[PDB]
Amino acid sequence: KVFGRCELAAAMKRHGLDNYRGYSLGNWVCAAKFESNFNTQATNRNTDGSTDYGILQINSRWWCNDGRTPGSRNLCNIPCSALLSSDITASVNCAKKIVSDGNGMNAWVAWRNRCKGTDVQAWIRGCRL
Ligand SMILES: [Cl-]
Ligand SMILES: [Cl-]
Ligand SMILES: [Cl-]
Ligand SMILES: [Cl-]
Ligand code: NA
Ligand code: NA
Ligand code: NA
Repeated sequence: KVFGRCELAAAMKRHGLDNYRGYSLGNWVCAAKFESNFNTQATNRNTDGSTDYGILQINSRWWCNDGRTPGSRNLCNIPCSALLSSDITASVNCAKKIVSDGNGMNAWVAWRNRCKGTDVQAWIRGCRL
């Protein structure tokens, strides 16, 4: 599913991401924009041989099982394909674990490079939330 901007904002808010670990909704929308372009089916191979999955490009090195990432873990206890669903529940649940791991949203390099410190509220402009 390719979410619209406000559509994703609403779903993330319903799933409890607004101000989760102190990160406002616009931070999460911004991350998803630059990770996946709001496309739940997005997959991208990483240079270490792991793969990133879904709306928030969650990696198979630590977080989900894809059966092809040697030496990796599955800390969200989920097949990586479950992170590609139209329903973002599994991605959100997993993202909550990731953002709690110590470095906050810096876990998403694209967040650090493209969202961090910017006017992230712009990502929820106009949305009826
Ligand atoms: Cl957009
Ligand atoms: Cl915001
Ligand atoms: Cl694996
Ligand atoms: Cl933090
Ligand atoms: Na990534
Ligand atoms: Na894994
Ligand atoms: Na999907």
